[PDB]
Amino acid sequence: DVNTLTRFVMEEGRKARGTGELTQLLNSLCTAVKAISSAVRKAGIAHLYGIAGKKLDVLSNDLVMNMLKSSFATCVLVSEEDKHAIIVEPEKRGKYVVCFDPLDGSSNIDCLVSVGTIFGIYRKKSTDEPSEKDALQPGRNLVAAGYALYGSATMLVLAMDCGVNCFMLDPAIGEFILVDKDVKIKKKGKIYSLNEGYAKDFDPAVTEYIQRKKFPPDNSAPYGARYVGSMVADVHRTLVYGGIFLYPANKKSPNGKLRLLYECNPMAYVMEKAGGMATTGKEAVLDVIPTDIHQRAPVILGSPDDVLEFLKVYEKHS
Amino acid sequence: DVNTLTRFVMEEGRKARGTGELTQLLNSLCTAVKAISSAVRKAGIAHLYGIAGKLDVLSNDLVMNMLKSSFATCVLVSEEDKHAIIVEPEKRGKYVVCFDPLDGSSNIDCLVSVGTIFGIYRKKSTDEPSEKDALQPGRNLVAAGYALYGSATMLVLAMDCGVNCFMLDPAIGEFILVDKDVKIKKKGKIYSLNEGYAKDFDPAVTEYIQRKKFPPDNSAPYGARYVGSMVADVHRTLVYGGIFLYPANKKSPNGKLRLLYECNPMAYVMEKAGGMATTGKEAVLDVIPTDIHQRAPVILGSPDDVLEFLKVYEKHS
Amino acid sequence: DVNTLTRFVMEEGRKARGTGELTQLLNSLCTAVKAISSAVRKAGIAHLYGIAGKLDVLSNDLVMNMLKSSFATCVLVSEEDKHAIIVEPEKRGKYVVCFDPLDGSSNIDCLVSVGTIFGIYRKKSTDEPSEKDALQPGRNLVAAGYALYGSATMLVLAMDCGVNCFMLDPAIGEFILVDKDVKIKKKGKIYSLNEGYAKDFDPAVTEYIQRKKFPPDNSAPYGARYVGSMVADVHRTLVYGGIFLYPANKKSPNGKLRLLYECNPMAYVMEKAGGMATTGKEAVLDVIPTDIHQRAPVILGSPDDVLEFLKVYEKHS
Amino acid sequence: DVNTLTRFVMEEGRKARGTGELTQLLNSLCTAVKAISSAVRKAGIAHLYGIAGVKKLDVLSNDLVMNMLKSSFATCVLVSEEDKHAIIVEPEKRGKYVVCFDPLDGSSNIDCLVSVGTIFGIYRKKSTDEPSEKDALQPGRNLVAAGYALYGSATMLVLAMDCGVNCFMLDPAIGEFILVDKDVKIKKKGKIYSLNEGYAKDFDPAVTEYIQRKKFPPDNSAPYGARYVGSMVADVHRTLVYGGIFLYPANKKSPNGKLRLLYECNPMAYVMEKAGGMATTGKEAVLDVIPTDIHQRAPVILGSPDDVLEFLKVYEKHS
Ligand SMILES: COCCc1sc(S(=O)(=O)NC(=O)Nc2cc(Br)cc(NC(N)=O)n2)cc1C
Ligand SMILES: COCCc1sc(S(=O)(=O)NC(=O)Nc2cc(Br)cc(NC(N)=O)n2)cc1C
Ligand SMILES: COCCc1sc(S(=O)(=O)NC(=O)Nc2cc(Br)cc(NC(N)=O)n2)cc1C
Ligand SMILES: COCCc1sc(S(=O)(=O)NC(=O)Nc2cc(Br)cc(NC(N)=O)n2)cc1C
Repeated sequence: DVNTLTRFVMEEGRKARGTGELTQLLNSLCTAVKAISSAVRKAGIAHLYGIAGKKLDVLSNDLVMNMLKSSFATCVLVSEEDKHAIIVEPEKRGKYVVCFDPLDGSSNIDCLVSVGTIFGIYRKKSTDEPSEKDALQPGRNLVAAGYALYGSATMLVLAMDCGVNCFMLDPAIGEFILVDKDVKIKKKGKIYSLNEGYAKDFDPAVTEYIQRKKFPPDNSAPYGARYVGSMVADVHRTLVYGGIFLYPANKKSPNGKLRLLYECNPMAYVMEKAGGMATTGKEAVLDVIPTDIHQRAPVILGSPDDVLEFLKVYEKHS
Repeated sequence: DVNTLTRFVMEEGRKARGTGELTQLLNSLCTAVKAISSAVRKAGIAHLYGIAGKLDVLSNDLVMNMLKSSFATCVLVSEEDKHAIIVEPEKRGKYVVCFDPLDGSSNIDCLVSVGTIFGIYRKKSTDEPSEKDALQPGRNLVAAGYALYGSATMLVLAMDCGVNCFMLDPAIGEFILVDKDVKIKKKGKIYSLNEGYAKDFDPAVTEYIQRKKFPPDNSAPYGARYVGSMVADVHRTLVYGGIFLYPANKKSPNGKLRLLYECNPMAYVMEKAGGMATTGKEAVLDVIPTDIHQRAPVILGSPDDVLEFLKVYEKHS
Repeated sequence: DVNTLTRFVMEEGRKARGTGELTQLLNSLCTAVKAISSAVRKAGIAHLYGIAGKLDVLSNDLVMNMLKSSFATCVLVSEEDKHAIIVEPEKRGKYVVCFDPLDGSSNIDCLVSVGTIFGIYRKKSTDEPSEKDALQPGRNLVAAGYALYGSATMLVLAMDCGVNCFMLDPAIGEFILVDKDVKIKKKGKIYSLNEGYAKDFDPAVTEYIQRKKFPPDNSAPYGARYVGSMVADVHRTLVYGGIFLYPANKKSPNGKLRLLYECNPMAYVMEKAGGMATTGKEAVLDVIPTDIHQRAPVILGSPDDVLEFLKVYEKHS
Repeated sequence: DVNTLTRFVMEEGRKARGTGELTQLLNSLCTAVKAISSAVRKAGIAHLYGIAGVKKLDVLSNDLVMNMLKSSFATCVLVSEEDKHAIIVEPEKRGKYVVCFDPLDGSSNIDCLVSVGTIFGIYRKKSTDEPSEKDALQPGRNLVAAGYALYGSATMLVLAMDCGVNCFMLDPAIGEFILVDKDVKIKKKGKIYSLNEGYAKDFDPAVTEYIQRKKFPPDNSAPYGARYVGSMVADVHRTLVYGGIFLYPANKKSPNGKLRLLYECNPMAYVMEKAGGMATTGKEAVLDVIPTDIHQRAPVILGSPDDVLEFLKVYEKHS
């Protein structure tokens, strides 16, 4: 039977017999993603170039913010684009806290590289007046998370307790079609992904691990290398093909570069629901308790055999 | 004034006072590229999954049929076809087209950027058309370019008048001129290659990449990017500057990329943009091919970066 | 605040504290409507004409499959099917849907506006659904409406809460709420019927039309419009006011339009918008059908106009 | 073999050995029609209604056609339904052609989503004097090309030239007009008549009798059907496809009709004649009227030749 994102979420909600707020939230986010996809693919660019005589990251943030505010399902919104948490006005408050990066990778969008939207959804835990503190939950508390990848096609990957499911946007009809059900990552991959241009700054553990991938001590084939430079594209390839993605700490950047709340945690959650792993080196990404909504974290994620091998090398230098 | 691909090509053809065959060819290829973009973005995928109860093959069929029906071509070389295609006599025109209809599609399962690459020659011999008419050096190209199906769809077209970039507006199905007479940066800050083959690299490549990560002059190290899809990696090189490398390795002792419909079209765009493209021993555009699917090593990009690599290459004889 | 069809229906369903079946039904229909619109605007026609080397049947297949797979329906009545379709047991829900998947398609050769019409009932039986579950008067309708594939695509949905109009934004494939709680004008200035059959008219219809062209009180004559596509003519009546007629005559004592999936949904829309819909003898919604494909005369639109017609009909006993 | 509008126009142009100006004109107009279609179908309307937290369609359509024609370098004088005076193209952008157009015909009722359309007629400038409004005052017989785009259930472009009438369907998935009906001809006699019968009190007596003959034929044959969309492009395209007759005739209140000669009547009369139909004012061929004002009106009766001839017989009976 054909299935769509909306119909899929509704069916899961009916099984759980929830109130419907989470379904309204996801439907609103789905509408925002279709509008971002349309803008990213440059619909209407002819009018900007004068056929008849707002930047993408700003527009993307406005779409997600406005669709989430008007869903009546959220109370606190944390965005990569905003210094402070946004508190939904009282008449529109619902029960969820949403952390998101509305257009990840957009710094290099001038070269038409894949870009994406990342989101993580938490339940507000206290009855206190909503505030920035409500977003300071460990990733283990996520109720749902995922990403939209605007690549050669647009796909939404949605992770929940029931697993990870992948939906392809059919732009002819504006519907997300379920195309990959209950996806699991390979136990061990053949690709490693990181910015090797910064090798002079590498932690000694990262240097040794990468050397073993290129010069295996036994007779296995060296791994292939890929680094798009857009987190959503690199993580999605890691999910589909297996392997390992690294944005690790070094001494210049002792906490890494990627943001914990709206980059690392949603991707770590997708990975764990697909049977993968996600570590800071010292602990699971999902176990870090944040103290700042924009705090950074190191991240190494992907196939479990590859992540465990990195942790072996990391321990060796600890 | 706004400009479109069709109107741009027509105006250039009128200036040159040609017969119109090349304009008909390019218009036909433009139509194929829009149809490929629609399929790559998965229009109609709901019907395949039962709402009412392969991509590289379709892409090849689109380009082949639109080029045959243009009446402008006589010999067609495709990555997808083992032999050159000889256009039937009643549809024959004067141009030879070499193309890769969906480059990078081996990894399309992860939604990586993919693209279409093409190079167009005037048939040079007066012999009956045959595979030999496609064996010209890239220096003989009349036009070349690529369509990138990335976050948006863009067509990059290089001719004697330079390199011009057109964005497909999917609301109206028109390629809009957005970047005119493009030139590559003299020196970039990104290097692009699959370092997974480090064990197989020749010493010149090894030393060069070492210089990018550990500069002797205490300058900042280069960043690394490698999409694994040639059109995406080359387009970033064009837009941002830098260097792209696919050297020979043990699996690929003559290189991996195809000379006729990957290396030559990209080298032509690079040189018309003021960049460089070398095999290490000679300019890519100067290689005389003997086989339509033959491979070549390639290093291309900003001139100062390619010149620095050639300096290291000279050092190792 | 912006609103969409899906979010609007979900909010109304949550207010009503229903089980969710009707919302799933409407979402599935909305997907079918978007797929029908795409085909009607001829997306992909280049492939039918050979770029790489039925419509009413497809429309019926889209509606049937999306409704079957919604798990919300048990009996489906379509203009396209001689007998009611009984949903297989594991996919059964509690609702009966009567629909015309592509009304007006006989003249789609001239690109006239076409549409989809639907009416939704709760089933009457407590087990063993059958065609009898579709033989309900229109008064039993829970929801009804139509999609108009006109210059743009619009979905009009009528429920107890009133009538709401949603424009399909094809750039994002979303139905946007653009007209809330619509009410028809009390009196219009347009009448709509096929005057080519004037020879067969009931004397009452003859007199009423004469009053529109030669008003007795020196008011302005009405304008005439007749698209010949019921959804287009009824939507114009809703938006502008006025009156639409497909009346009974001696050759066709029960009219031409079908009661279950043309007259009843349009009459329900009209009544929820403050209009009227009559057969001449009784309200359309009060007719108890005995056959799923039975015909009915229909006169609908602005209340002052329908009441003026009924006054003339009364005079002719 | 598949054919597109661009490939069709180029091929006809190559045969004629022209300079390419008309092809550039038609391609620019084709781009304009695609952008009008996108706007008419409401692409982007979600932004107007606040999805992220601006100009009327007839104004936008005029701006699109005007800007694309000016930038084609193929035109010198432009007449639009929307502008009181002819637009004279600035000297560095001038070409040899005169274009008359209605950028969005029928938009008065676009609130109810009725079919709308774009109508155009193309003339060669005839005099060697500085271009002016007078260059647009040519009879329709001087037309080089004319046609219309119908934004109906699908978008179709009908293009008439010396070689006949050809119909192209816009495939919105790829933004290309695909040739779907070649060298179209209208039926010799139809079964549908089309006019606003609500104004019957004001009819000319000849029109009253003709419509009387359609509903109550003297030989007891079957009556004609009636259709009137109220959008000229929709009603005329139906007349072309199904045959029959379309009337917007003169009366005493409107002795010159209501439709505009230069950018409604003449282009449609030209399409009809190239398809083997007829188009008359009652007194003369529409294409033979020599205009004196760019916005002058003309009565028009057009369609299947046998139906128009029967109208003319009734019209002659009433002198
Ligand atoms: C960790 O959560 C994952 C699972 C969940 S729970 C929710 S929900 O939004 O909280 N509840 C919800 O949609 N309920 C719903 C919707 C409709 Br329509 C009908 C009925 N019927 C009834 N209640 O009898 N119920 C969504 C998802 C995906
Ligand atoms: C290496 O070439 C780069 C430049 C060229 S040359 C050609 S072409 O196809 O050979 N000639 C061509 O389009 N002619 C053309 C087209 C049109 Br419309 C009108 C007229 N007018 C006339 N002939 O008076 N001529 C295309 C391009 C881009
Ligand atoms: C004349 O129509 C009356 C209006 C109605 S009633 C229905 S419905 O489908 O029967 N019920 C329904 O959607 N319930 C729903 C949906 C979601 Br999400 C969450 C919850 N929560 C919970 N149950 O706690 N409930 C749809 C419409 C438009
Ligand atoms: C009024 O119907 C007459 C038919 C006509 S004439 C024109 S045109 O624009 O005047 N000439 C034109 O397109 N020439 C053209 C274009 C291209 Br490409 C190549 C060559 N070749 C060459 N010149 O050798 N020529 C268009 C149409 C449809």
